[PDB]
Amino acid sequence: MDIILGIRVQDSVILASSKAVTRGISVLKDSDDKTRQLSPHTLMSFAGEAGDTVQFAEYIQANIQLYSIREDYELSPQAVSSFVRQELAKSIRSRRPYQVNVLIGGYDKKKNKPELYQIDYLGTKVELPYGAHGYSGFYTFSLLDHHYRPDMTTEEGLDLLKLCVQELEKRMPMDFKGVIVKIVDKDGIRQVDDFQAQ
Amino acid sequence: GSRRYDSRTTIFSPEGRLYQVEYALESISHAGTAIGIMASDGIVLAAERKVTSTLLEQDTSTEKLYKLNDKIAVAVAGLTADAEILINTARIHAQNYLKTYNEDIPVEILVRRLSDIKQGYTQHGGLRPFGVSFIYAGYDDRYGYQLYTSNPSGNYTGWKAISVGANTSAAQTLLQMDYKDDMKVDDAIELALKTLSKTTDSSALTYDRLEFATIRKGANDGEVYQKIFKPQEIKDILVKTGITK
Amino acid sequence: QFNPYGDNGGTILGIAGEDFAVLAGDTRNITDYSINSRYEPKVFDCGDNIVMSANGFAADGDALVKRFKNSVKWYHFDHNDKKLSINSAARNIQHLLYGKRF
Amino acid sequence: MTDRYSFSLTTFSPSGKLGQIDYALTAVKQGVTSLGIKATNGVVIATEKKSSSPLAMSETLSKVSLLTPDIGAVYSGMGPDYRVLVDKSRKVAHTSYKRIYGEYPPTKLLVSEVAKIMQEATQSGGVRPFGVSLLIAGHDEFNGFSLYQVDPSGSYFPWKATAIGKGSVAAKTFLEKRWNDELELEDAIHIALLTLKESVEGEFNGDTIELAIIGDENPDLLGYTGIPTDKGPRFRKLTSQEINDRLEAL
Amino acid sequence: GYDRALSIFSPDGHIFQVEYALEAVKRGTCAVGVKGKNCVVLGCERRSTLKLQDTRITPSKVSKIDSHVVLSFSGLNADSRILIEKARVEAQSHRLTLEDPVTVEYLTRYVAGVQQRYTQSGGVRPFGVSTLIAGFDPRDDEPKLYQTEPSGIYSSWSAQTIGRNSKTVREFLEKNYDRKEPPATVEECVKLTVRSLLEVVQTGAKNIEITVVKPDSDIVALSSEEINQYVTQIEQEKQEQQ
Amino acid sequence: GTGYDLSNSVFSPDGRNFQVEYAVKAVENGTTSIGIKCNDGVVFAVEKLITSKLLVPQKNVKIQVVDRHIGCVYSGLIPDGRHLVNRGREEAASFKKLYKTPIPIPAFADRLGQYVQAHTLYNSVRPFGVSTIFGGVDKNGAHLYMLEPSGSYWGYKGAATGKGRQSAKAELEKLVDHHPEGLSAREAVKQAAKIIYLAHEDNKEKDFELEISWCSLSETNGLHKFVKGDLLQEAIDFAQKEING
Amino acid sequence: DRGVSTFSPEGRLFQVEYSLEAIKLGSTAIGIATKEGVVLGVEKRATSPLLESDSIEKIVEIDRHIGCAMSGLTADARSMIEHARTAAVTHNLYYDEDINVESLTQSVCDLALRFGEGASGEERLMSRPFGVALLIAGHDADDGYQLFHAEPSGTFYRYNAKAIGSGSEGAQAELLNEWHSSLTLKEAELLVLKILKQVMEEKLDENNAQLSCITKQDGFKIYDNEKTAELIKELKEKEAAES
Amino acid sequence: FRNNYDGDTVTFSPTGRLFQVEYALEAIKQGSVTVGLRSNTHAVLVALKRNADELSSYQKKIIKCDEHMGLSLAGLAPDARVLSNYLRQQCNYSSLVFNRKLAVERAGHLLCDKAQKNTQSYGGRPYGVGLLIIGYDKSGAHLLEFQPSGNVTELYGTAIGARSQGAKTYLERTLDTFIKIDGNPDELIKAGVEAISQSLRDESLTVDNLSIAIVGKDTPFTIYDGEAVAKYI
Amino acid sequence: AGYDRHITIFSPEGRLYQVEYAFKATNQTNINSLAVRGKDCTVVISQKKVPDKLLDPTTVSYIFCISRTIGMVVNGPIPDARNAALRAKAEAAEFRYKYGYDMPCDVLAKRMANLSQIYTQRAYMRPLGVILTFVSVDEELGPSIYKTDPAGYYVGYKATATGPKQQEITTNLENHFKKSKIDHINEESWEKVVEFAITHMIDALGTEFSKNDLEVGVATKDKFFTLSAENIEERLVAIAEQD
Repeated sequence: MDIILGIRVQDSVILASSKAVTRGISVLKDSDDKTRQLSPHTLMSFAGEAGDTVQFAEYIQANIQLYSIREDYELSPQAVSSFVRQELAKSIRSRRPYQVNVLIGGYDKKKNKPELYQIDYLGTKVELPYGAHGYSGFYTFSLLDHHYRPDMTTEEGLDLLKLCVQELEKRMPMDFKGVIVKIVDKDGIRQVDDFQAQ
Repeated sequence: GSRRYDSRTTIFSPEGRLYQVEYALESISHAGTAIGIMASDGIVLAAERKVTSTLLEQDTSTEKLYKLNDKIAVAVAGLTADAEILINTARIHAQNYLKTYNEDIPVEILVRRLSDIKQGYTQHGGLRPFGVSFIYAGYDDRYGYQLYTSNPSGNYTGWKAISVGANTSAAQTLLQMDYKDDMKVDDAIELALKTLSKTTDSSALTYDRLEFATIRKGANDGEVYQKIFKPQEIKDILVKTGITK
Repeated sequence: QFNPYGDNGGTILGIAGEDFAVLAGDTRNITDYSINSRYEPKVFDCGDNIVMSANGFAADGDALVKRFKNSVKWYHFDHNDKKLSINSAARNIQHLLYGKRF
Repeated sequence: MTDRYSFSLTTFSPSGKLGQIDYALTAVKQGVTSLGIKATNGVVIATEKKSSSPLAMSETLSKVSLLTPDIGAVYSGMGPDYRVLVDKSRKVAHTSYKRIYGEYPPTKLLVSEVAKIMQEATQSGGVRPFGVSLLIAGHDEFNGFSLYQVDPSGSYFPWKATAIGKGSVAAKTFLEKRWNDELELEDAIHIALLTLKESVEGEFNGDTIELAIIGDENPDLLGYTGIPTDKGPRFRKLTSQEINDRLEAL
Repeated sequence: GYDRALSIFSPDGHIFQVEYALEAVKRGTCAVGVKGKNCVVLGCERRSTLKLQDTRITPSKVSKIDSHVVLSFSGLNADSRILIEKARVEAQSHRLTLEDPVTVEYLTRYVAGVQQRYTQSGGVRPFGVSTLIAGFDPRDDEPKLYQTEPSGIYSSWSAQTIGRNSKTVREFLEKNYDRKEPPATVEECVKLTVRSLLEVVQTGAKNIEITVVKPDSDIVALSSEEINQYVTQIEQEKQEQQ
Repeated sequence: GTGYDLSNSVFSPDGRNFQVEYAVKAVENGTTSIGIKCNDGVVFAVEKLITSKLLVPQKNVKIQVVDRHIGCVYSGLIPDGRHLVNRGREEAASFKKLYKTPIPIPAFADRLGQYVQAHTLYNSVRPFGVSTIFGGVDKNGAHLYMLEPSGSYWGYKGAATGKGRQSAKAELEKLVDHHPEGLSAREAVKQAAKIIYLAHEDNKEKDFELEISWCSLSETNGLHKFVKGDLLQEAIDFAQKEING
Repeated sequence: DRGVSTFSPEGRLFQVEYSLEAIKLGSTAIGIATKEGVVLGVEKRATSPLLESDSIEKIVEIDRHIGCAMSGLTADARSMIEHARTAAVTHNLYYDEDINVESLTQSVCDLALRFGEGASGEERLMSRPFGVALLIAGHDADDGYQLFHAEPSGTFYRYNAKAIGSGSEGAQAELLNEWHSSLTLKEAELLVLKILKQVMEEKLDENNAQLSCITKQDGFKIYDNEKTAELIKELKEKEAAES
Repeated sequence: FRNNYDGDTVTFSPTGRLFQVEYALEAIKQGSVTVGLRSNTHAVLVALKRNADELSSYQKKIIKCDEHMGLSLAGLAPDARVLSNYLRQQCNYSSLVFNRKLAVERAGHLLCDKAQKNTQSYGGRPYGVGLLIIGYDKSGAHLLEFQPSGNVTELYGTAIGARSQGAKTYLERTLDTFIKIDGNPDELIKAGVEAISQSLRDESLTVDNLSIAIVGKDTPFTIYDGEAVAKYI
Repeated sequence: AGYDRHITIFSPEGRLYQVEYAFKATNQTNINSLAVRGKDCTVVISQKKVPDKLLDPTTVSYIFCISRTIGMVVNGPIPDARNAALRAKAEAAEFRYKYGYDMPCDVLAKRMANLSQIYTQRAYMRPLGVILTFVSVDEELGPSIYKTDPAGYYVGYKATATGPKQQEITTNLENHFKKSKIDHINEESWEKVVEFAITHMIDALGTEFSKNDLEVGVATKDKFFTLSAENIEERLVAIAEQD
C-alpha cells in the first residue's frame, strides 16, 4: 500500500511515486522506484502489492520495444493503455488474479499533446490530468482539481504536488521516504531526483 | 510405397531454388491480370475475370480483388479457393490488433506474418503452400498510401505500379515510361485501361471482364472513404475516361 | 480424510564415532495405546558401509531406503562399482524428496 | 498412431494446374446431369437419377437434399461423395451463424465456408479430394434468391441459369437462348423439362428425375399455428405424380 | 504429423541440404561489410533493376537486434526474417534474465542454434540464407564480424562478404586492405567499400545501399550523392599512365 | 512393382494379396502341430525339433494356455506367435475384471480376428506370418478354432501345420467314421503321437521330442493338466509300436 | 532415397558407415594422455589469409578437470555442450564430486546417440548419428588420466593415444611406436606438433592450430598465442638438433 | 530388387520371414566371439572381446544386473546401453516389487515382442543384437539364448560368434560330463577356456581382452579381469 | 509414379484402380446368396459349401445378427467380412441409447457407407471391397434391403443376390414383379416363402443340397432367428411334395 501521485500539465506530464521498501515491520531501503524506462516520449509508473509489482521487469516493454526496433517508431500511450490493461484483465479469470495499480503517462508526438492514464487492478482505463491509487487519493483529489488550471506551467505544478505532500506528511501515518520527479515533454523524459532538497 | 513416391518437393531441389517456386509462377500466368497503381488521391486496383458468359451474374463482383480493412484493400492472383483461406485469416489477425492497440493496423505487419504461413508449409509439416500471389494496398498516417505485392516464395516487394498474371514484363514496361510522380484518380485509370487491352486475347476492353475497386481520400468528409464500384458504375467509367472499347 | 501422520513412534540415535559410526534404534512398534510388534528392526544397510535408518511413517522410508539401496547401485552401474562419496551420499536424497515435496 | 502420411497431393504439373483437379471433372462428365435457374419467382432445381439395376428403388436415393430450409443443393458426380458432405457441412453450418445469432448465413458466405473445407481436402496431407461438383441455390435476405456453381476447388460461381453433368456443353446453350428480366415459376419448370429430359435417353419416368422448387411456402410445413415471424421452408419438392403432371403440359 | 526426417544424409559426407543451401546465397544479392576501430560498415545491393519503391516504405536487408547491433543478411526475405525476430526475442531473453545486452558471439550461436536443430532434428528443413552478424558489446567500441553458414558454422573475419561472385570481390581487400592496420576515419571504410560494390551491381546508384553502424545508438545510411563523390576519385589516377 | 509385394493396403484380384500369400509358406516351414476335438475334451500337440545335443528337452513349450480353461499354440515364427499371446492374456484378466466370469471360446476368437484384420488395414502396420491354434473348455462344450495368418477362422474339428495338412487329414477323417462324436479322447492322445509320427518319415533328420498339453470336458471340467511320467512314454511307444523299424 | 531401416550386408546402418567421410573432412586432431597431464590439440589451418582465429573455438571445456575437442561439423559438437556439461553439473547436483571419465563417457554416449526414424517418447528426429569426432579426456580420482573418444557409431573405446582427421591413417600408424608409458608432458608437447606438421599442408603457425592441456590441479588451461608460439620455436630448435 | 523384401519393415519375404533378420543374424559374426554355458547351480560366461587397435581397449558388453544373474551379448551394441539397462531396471523392478528372481523365461518374453514391435509399427528400425542371459533360482541355472529373430529357448551351453561353430559342436559329447561335476567352479571355467582355443583359428589367447563371468548360489555375479584370469590363461 | 498399386490417386479413366479391383474381386470366394422381402417379413437364403468332415456347420455363417430386428448378408473374404460386422454391432447399440430408438435401415446403411467413403480420403488405410447387405423388418415402414457398395453408394433394393448368377435370378424375379407391380412378396406364410426363393435358386444352380449345405434365415416382425438343421431339412423335403 504505497503512495503514488502524478499530474499532467498543459504541455507535459509529471509523475511522483513514493520510494520505500517495506513489508510490515520495517523499512529496508529509502529509495525504491516502481516504474520502467520506455521510449523517451513514453513513461509508465507502477503501484500495488510490492510482490507482483517488482516481478514486472521487462514484459510489456519487451513487446513495445519489439515494435520500436522493427519500425523505429513510438506508438501513442493511448494504444499502449489498451494493451497493458488488456492483458491484466485476462488475468482475473485465470488461475492467479493479479492486483496492480498502474499509471500510464507519456507524450504523443502525433497530436502534440501529453497523455496520462489511471488504471487500477479492475482494468479501469481513464484519461485524467492527475492520478492516485488507494489511500493516496483521499488527501489529494480535494486539493488537485481545486487549484488546478489548464494554463498552469511546470513551475506552478511542482509546488502544487508538494502542497499535497504536506498533507501526506501529517494526515497519512505511512511515510513515503522521498519521491522521484520525472517530467515527459516534447523533448523527452527529464529525471529530477531533487525533492526534499529542491 | 509411402517413402518411394515421396519426392519431398519442400526441401532443397538441385535447381538452386525450390521445385514449388518456378512452377507456381506458371499458375500465376494463367491467373487474371491484376495491375495495382498508387496515385496521389488514392490507389487504383483493377483485375480481370475468368470466362465471362452471357448469363454470368455480377453482384458482389469481388473474385481476385477483396477489401480487408475499410482503409486497406487486398488483391490476389491465383486460384480463388486457395486465396479465400487467407482472406478472412488476415482479418482475424487484424481484429486481434484491434483488440490489442485499438487503432488502425499498418500493412507491413500482415505482410510478413502471412508470408510465413505458406513458407511454413515448406519449412515443416510436409505440406504444399499456395501458388497465389498477394497484392496489398493500404493507407498510413506516416508514409501515406501504401501498395505492396507478395509472391508465393515468401518475399515481398513494394511497388507503386505493379502487374501480375500474363504479360507481367510487358504490362510493367508500358507503365514504367508512362509513370508520373503526380497522378490523380482519372489519370491512373486511363493508363490502366490501355494496358489491360493488350494483356488478354479479347477484343479491346469490356466492363464485364473488368474487376475494378479503388480507394480515394474522403467522400463527404476529407478522410477514410473506400467503396467497391458496381459493374453498372464501371460502364460509366468508360464514358468519363473517353475510352469506349 | 488423508492423514500423512500416524507414526508408530520409536527413538533412534545417530552417533558419529572417531573411526566408526553407531546408528541404534528400538524395535518397538506401537499404534496409539496397543503395541503392534515388539521386535521390528528399522535399521537397514544400504551397502558400502552406509547404514540409514529412519524414524517416522513405515512405508515412507521403507519405499525409499530400500529404493535408495538400489539408487546407490545406479551410481555403480556406469561407474564400474566406484565408491560413492560418503559426504554427498545423502545429498541426492533431498532431490528424491523434492519429487514428493508436494 | 493413425494418419502417419503427412505428404500432400500431386505436386505442380507441367501444365501449370493440379492433376487431381482435371481428373475430378471426369466423374462430372460421366455423372448425372444437373441444372438450375433463378426466375426471381422461384428456383428450379432439377437433376436425373441413374438406376443401374431394375430392382433399385428411387425412393431411397435423393440427390437433392435440404441443408437448411431456405437453401437447396444438387450435385453431379459420384453418389456417396455428397452424403459425407451432408454429415459434415450441416454440423459445420450448425457451428456457423445459426448458433452465433439467429440463423444460418446466406448462401453466398455459407458455401464459401463449406467449400473452404473442400479445398482443405485438396491441401492437407493424407486426405484425398472428391470427384463431384455441387450446384447450391438458396434465398438470401437483401439479394433475394441465389445460385452458385461449386467446383471441387470450391470457387463460387454466381450464375443465373447454368447446367452441368453429362452433355453440359449442349444443355448450357439452350438456357442462354430463352432469357429475360423475370420469368414465371411455372415457365422455368417447363424449360428444365425440355432441356434435362431431352438431353438424355433411357429414363422417361419421373421417379428417376428429381425436381424441386424454392420460394413456395405451404402452411402445413411450419408445424405451428403461432405468429409467423418468418415465411417458412421455401424449399419444396414435387412428388412422383406431380412430376408427370408437368410432362403432360409439354 | 510428420515423424520422419527431411534431411538427406549423403554417403560422400557433404549433405545435399548443405550443398544447395549455399547456392541460395550464390543466387541472392551480395552483402559487403568491413570492420573498423570505433564502428563497422555494412553495404549491400539489390537485384531489381527498375526501382519504383522507396527505402523507407520497403525494408529489405535492414534489421536491428540491440541498440548498437544491426544485422544484415543475404537471401530470401522469408526464412531470414524468422531468425531475426527470434533473435530479438532472444536478445530480450538475455535482458529478461541477465539484465545485460548480449554480446555478438553468444548471439551468433542462437542464430546457428536454430539452424543446428535443422541439420540434426528431422521434420523441418534447413534454410538457404547466410547471415553476417555485426554488433557492439557493452562498453566496448571494437566491432565483430562473423560469417554464419546455414550449417551452423561461424568464424571471425575482418573484411568479409557473401553474395554473387563475392569471393572474387573479397580478394581485392586481401591485399590493399590490412587487418593489422585498420583505418581511423569512418569515411575511410566507405572508400574501400564503394570500390568493391562496383564489381557486381556496376552501374546505377539505386541498388547501392550503405549502412554504417555507429556507437551511441546511431545508424547512418549514405545517400546516392555521397556515394558518387568517391566514384570520381576512382578514375582520376587509374586512367593516368605514369 | 506389382504392388502386392510391398503395400497390403491395396486390393488383390483373387482376394488375397501376394504379401499375405508369403505368410502361408512360413506356416508350412515351421514345426508340425495338430489338435484334437472329441467328446471328452480338446487335446493339443507340440513338437520341438532337436538340432543339437545342447538343446534341453521338456523346456520350450509352444503351447500357451490362457488361465486353465483356454489353451493356445502357434507355429513357424516365434515372435509373431508370442505377440498374440500377450494380447489374449492381458484381455483375459480384463474380461474377468469387467464381467467377473471366465471367458468362453467363441468370445476369445473374436478378439483375435479383430486384432489381425486391423494390421492388414494399414500399410504402416505389419500383420503376422503365423497361424494361431487355440482351444479349451467353456460352459458349453468342446470347441476348436484355428486362426489362419490371413485372419480367417471358423469351426475346426482338427488343426494342422508344418508338414502338409493333406497328410494329416488322412488319420483325422478316419476317426470320424469310427467315432462319430470322438467318444474317448484319451486314446486320441496316443493317436496324436501317431499322426505326428506320420510326418516323421519324410522330415526325419535328427532326434525328435514330443510334448502334449490337453484339457478335458469330463476329467478336468475346466482345469488344466499335463502329460508326464507313465503317460509320457506310453503315447510315444504307441507311435513306434505299429512300425518298429 | 528411403528410410534408415535398410541395413548393410554386415548388419550396420548406412548413416553410421558413411559418417566416416565427415570425420576426415574436419580438422586433424591428435590427443595423447601421458603420465603428467593430457595433451590436447587441433588444427585450424586457414580458409583465407584474412581469417581470424581469435573468436573460433574448436576446443571446448566440459569441466575443469576434463577437456573436449571437435573435428567435424559444429552442429553435433555444441549439442553435447548442452548435454555433457549439463550431466557434469547434474552429477555435482546430486553426488557433488568429479564424475569418473570412464562413467561420464558412457553416460554421455547414452545421450550422445539418440536417433532413428521416429519415436513418441524419445526424439529420433536426428538423421546422421555423428558428423563430428569429439575428444574425451580427463583425470579420474581413482585410476588416473584417461583418453577416450566419441565415435560416429556412438560406441566408445579406451585409447592410449588417439588420432583423428584426414591424416589419421598415416598419423595413427606410426603413433604406436611414438606413445610410451614413460612419455612425459614436455616430451609430448613437441611430439604432437611434429606429427601435425606432416599432416598440415601449410606452414605451422599459431593461427593454424590450437593446443591445450588437462592438469589435475589447475585444470583445463588453453595455450595462449604467445605461449603457443613458444612451443613452435622449441620445435624448430629441436628438429635441427635431431641430426 | 532386394530391398523390396528387405528395406521395408512391413513386407513379407517369399519364405515368410524378414530379410532384416538375415542381416541381423550376420551381425553376430561381425562382433566379438562369446562363449557361455551352465552346469546345475553354477554357470560360466567366457567372452573374448577384441579391439580396433593395439593401443585400443574394448567396451564391456556384459552388464551386471544382480548377484544371482548375468548377461553376455555378442555382435554390436547400439541399443544395449539403453535396452539392456532397461532390462536391468526390470531386474530391480522385479526385486523391488515382485521380489521374484525374474527367471529368464519371463525376461525374454517381453524382449521377444519388443524387437517385433519395431517391425510391426512403422517409424523405427529393429535391434539385431544377440543376447545370452543366464539366471539362477530354486530350480538351478537357466540360460536364455536370445536371437534378433526373437528366439526364446534354454540350453546347457552355446557358442556364438565368428568361426565359433567348431567349439560349439566339439563340446556336445562332454556336455553330460560338465553338468554332473559340481563344487569346482574353477574346472567349469577352464572348460570354457578350451572352447576359446578351439574357436580361434587366427590368433592366440589374449590377457586383458578376455572377459570371464560366473554365477552361483553362494558366489555372486562378478567379472574376472586382469590378475583374476591369470590362473585361467 | 502414376500407378495405383501403392498410393491411391485419380486415374485417367475416371475410376480408381482400387475401385476396379474392389469390383473385380467379389465372388472370388465362389459362393452365392439371395435376399427377398415378404409382406410383413424378410426371407434371405445363402449357399453353403463344406467339402470336409472336420468343419463345424454351426460355425460358418454369412448371416450375422446385429440387432433383434436386423439381419445381414455378407459375401467376400472371411477375415474382412467380420470387420464390418463387429463395427456394425458396436454402432447398433450406440444409436439405440443415443437418439433413443433401435437401429433402422436408413442409418446403419448410411453410417457404414460414410465410414467406407472416408477410406477414399485416407490413402494410408485400406478400404473394404467386401459385399455388404443390410436387411431387417421395420415395424412402422416395413421390409427394406440396402446393399452397401465398396464405393459407399447405397440405394433401396427390392431384391438382391450375389455371385455371377445375380442377374440370372433377377430376370425371373423382374417378370413376376412386373405383372404384380409389387416390390416385395405379398404372400403370407413365410414357411412357403422360403421354398419360393429356393425355386429361383435351383434354376440358377441346378442341383440339390443337404440341411447343412444351405444357410437360410427368416427376419420376422420384432424378431430375427436362424433356422437350425431340423428346420432347414424340413423345408427341403416339403418342397418336393408340391412340385
